[PDB]
Amino acid sequence: GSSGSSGDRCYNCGGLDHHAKECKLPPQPKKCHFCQSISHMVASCPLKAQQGPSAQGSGPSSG
Ligand SMILES: [Zn+2]
Ligand SMILES: [Zn+2]
Repeated sequence: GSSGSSGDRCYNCGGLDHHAKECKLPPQPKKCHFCQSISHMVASCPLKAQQGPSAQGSGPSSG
């Protein structure tokens, strides 16, 4: 049917043309927008820069 979004724009400066990600400006001092790690930021977040391009089954288990 006819569905859409309320309007998702760059939650940093307010750019509609570009996306928050593409945006260049520095990310607000808010909490990490990756792992909700209020401690560190998304710029330092280690997980973000995870090492290992290998994406062939990652320990397939439950619980
Ligand atoms: Zn922006
Ligand atoms: Zn993080």
